[PDB]
Amino acid sequence: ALKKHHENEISHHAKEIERLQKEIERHKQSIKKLKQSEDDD
Amino acid sequence: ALKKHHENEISHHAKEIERLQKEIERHKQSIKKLKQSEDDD
Repeated sequence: ALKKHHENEISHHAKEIERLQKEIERHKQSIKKLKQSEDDD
Repeated sequence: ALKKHHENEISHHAKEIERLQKEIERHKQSIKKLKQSEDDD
Protein backbone atom coordinates (compact mmCIF):
# COMPACT_ATOMS: atom_id res chain seq x y z
CA ALA A 1 0.00 0.00 0.00
CA LEU A 2 2.25 2.78 -1.30
CA LYS A 3 0.62 4.23 -4.42
CA LYS A 4 -2.65 2.29 -4.30
CA HIS A 5 -4.51 5.10 -2.53
CA HIS A 6 -4.23 7.14 -5.73
CA GLU A 7 -6.55 4.69 -7.49
CA ASN A 8 -9.10 5.41 -4.77
CA GLU A 9 -9.17 9.20 -5.13
CA ILE A 10 -9.13 8.59 -8.88
CA SER A 11 -12.27 6.43 -8.89
CA HIS A 12 -14.03 9.10 -6.83
CA HIS A 13 -13.12 11.93 -9.22
CA ALA A 14 -14.52 9.74 -12.00
CA LYS A 15 -17.97 9.30 -10.49
CA GLU A 16 -17.76 13.00 -9.58
CA ILE A 17 -17.25 14.28 -13.13
CA GLU A 18 -19.87 11.91 -14.51
CA ARG A 19 -22.31 12.46 -11.65
CA LEU A 20 -21.70 16.20 -11.84
CA GLN A 21 -22.42 16.32 -15.57
CA LYS A 22 -25.71 14.48 -15.09
CA GLU A 23 -26.68 16.89 -12.30
CA ILE A 24 -26.10 19.90 -14.56
CA GLU A 25 -28.39 18.41 -17.21
CA ARG A 26 -31.20 18.07 -14.68
CA HIS A 27 -30.93 21.76 -13.80
CA LYS A 28 -30.85 22.45 -17.54
CA GLN A 29 -34.18 20.67 -18.01
CA SER A 30 -35.91 22.67 -15.27
CA ILE A 31 -34.54 25.97 -16.55
CA LYS A 32 -35.39 25.07 -20.15
CA LYS A 33 -38.92 24.00 -19.25
CA LEU A 34 -39.54 27.05 -17.06
CA LYS A 35 -38.08 29.38 -19.69
CA GLN A 36 -40.13 27.86 -22.51
CA SER A 37 -43.32 27.94 -20.43
CA GLU A 38 -42.76 31.62 -19.65
CA ASP A 39 -42.75 32.44 -23.36
CA ASP A 40 -46.31 31.13 -23.63
CA ASP A 41 -49.45 32.29 -21.82
CA ALA B 1 -46.85 40.18 -8.11
CA LEU B 2 -48.73 37.26 -9.67
CA LYS B 3 -46.37 35.54 -12.11
CA LYS B 4 -43.22 37.52 -11.34
CA HIS B 5 -41.91 34.92 -8.89
CA HIS B 6 -41.39 32.57 -11.84
CA GLU B 7 -38.66 34.87 -13.17
CA ASN B 8 -36.90 34.44 -9.83
CA GLU B 9 -36.79 30.65 -9.80
CA ILE B 10 -35.86 30.89 -13.48
CA SER B 11 -32.79 33.07 -12.89
CA HIS B 12 -31.66 30.64 -10.20
CA HIS B 13 -31.95 27.58 -12.46
CA ALA B 14 -29.86 29.51 -14.98
CA LYS B 15 -26.91 30.13 -12.68
CA GLU B 16 -27.39 26.54 -11.51
CA ILE B 17 -26.99 24.92 -14.93
CA GLU B 18 -24.07 27.18 -15.81
CA ARG B 19 -22.45 26.92 -12.38
CA LEU B 20 -23.05 23.18 -12.38
CA GLN B 21 -21.39 22.71 -15.77
CA LYS B 22 -18.32 24.63 -14.62
CA GLU B 23 -18.12 22.52 -11.46
CA ILE B 24 -18.13 19.30 -13.49
CA GLU B 25 -15.23 20.56 -15.59
CA ARG B 26 -13.16 21.17 -12.46
CA HIS B 27 -13.69 17.58 -11.34
CA LYS B 28 -12.81 16.53 -14.89
CA GLN B 29 -9.45 18.30 -14.65
CA SER B 30 -8.52 16.60 -11.38
CA ILE B 31 -9.55 13.16 -12.65
CA LYS B 32 -7.80 13.73 -15.98
CA LYS B 33 -4.60 14.92 -14.31
CA LEU B 34 -4.61 12.11 -11.75
CA LYS B 35 -5.37 9.52 -14.43
CA GLN B 36 -2.64 10.79 -16.76
CA SER B 37 -0.10 10.94 -13.94
CA GLU B 38 -0.89 7.35 -12.97
CA ASP B 39 0.05 6.18 -16.47
CA ASP B 40 3.58 7.49 -15.94
CA ASP B 41 6.13 6.56 -13.28
